[PDB]
Amino acid sequence: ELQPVIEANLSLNQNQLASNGGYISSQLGIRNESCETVKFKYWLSIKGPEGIYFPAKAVVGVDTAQGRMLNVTRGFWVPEYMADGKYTVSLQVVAENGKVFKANQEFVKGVDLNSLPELNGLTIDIKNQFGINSVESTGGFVPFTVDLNNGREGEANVEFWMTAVGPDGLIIPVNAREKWVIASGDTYSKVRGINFDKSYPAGEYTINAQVVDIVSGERVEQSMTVVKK
Amino acid sequence: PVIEANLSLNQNQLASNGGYISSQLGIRNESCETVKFKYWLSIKGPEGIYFPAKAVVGVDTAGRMLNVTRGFWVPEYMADGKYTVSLQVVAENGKVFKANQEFVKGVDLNSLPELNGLTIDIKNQFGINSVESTGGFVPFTVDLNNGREGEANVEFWMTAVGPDGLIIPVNAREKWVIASGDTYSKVRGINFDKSYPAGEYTINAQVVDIVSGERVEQSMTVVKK
Repeated sequence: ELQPVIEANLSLNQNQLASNGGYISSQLGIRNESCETVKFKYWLSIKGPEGIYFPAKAVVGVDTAQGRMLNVTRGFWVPEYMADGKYTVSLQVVAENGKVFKANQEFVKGVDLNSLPELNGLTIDIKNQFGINSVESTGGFVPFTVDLNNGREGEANVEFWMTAVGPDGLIIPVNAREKWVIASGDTYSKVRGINFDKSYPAGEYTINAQVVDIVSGERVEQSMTVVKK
Repeated sequence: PVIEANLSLNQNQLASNGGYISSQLGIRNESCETVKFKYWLSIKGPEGIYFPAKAVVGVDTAGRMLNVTRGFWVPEYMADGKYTVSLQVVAENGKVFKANQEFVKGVDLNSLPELNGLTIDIKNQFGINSVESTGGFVPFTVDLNNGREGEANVEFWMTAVGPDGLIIPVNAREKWVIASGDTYSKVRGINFDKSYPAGEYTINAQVVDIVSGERVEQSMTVVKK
């Protein structure tokens, strides 16, 4: 009916685990509503803190069919030893013609679902300022806000930096490593952008910010996706 | 070509308390035409670490050669393990050039990754660094040698982290019991279907000691043309 070849969707039965982990049941929906049938491969994977990536469901090839609808329930355990923090579950589909379709859902382990990432009282609030998820192939610019609020009774000493982790193994500097001293009660604020020059390769860029407490050595990250068309 | 990139480090091995590394950057334009590009210096480390060492700079050979010295501190609090320093260049026409050097922190330079006596030896079996755009298959060897006195209990898995945010399962999570003195060995490959997008895939193996909770990683690159 002149529609997209594939529509993927994903829901999780639950999305906040305690520190000792637990089980999450995923519902996977893949529909082929377009006029013609389609072949694709799909799978389910998870991205986590500290460079964690793990599979939840193996690659399966589908000829749909002989339109058609696909509904799968797939559960997975998240063991206690996996790092506490934010996780993304991603149902991923690649069509025969190379088109990629993804449906993502987030869950958290050991932290509150809506709480800011933090280093023991120092909260780290880093955002895509205007919610700009992609830029034209001819180039675009995306600003990020950075607000660190020190809720400790003592001053905080952190090191901060940002990169854009992209196609072709590119790791583009976004913010050089800086050291900040943040008095108790104060908030360190800045805005920092990245120009995606037209020459940069098309694909997905992970804008990655990292903050380290220089005293404790504790490190926390905030990742944000921008696609260059 | 149009661009040649070269990178060297004055030091390869850091103790856990960190240290300072000086790098020599070389970018050469042998091409018959002058060339316009941007370059920078970045580091990939363990546990999701990425950090910059030299900001984006626009350059127009107006060809000729560029030589730069660039040092950087690696403080004590950065995770021990294996780091990759990468001089990267993107020319005006979108062509990408990279020169890489490895360094280590708190571990021997030529040491297998390990979990306290249990060594993890994971390799691209036949040294196949790329596959055609019409598709190819790459097998990997997996050898876990338990040097400990007691048995080891681990969970193991692999994915391929690729373009377009793809995270393709390569080996499902499985749990192994490895007696003292024994080696667990397998071979596991990944098919890069024709339909998968062109670009860089990181084949990523992770192994967790179920008892200690300690996790270690081995990454290997395959490029789909």
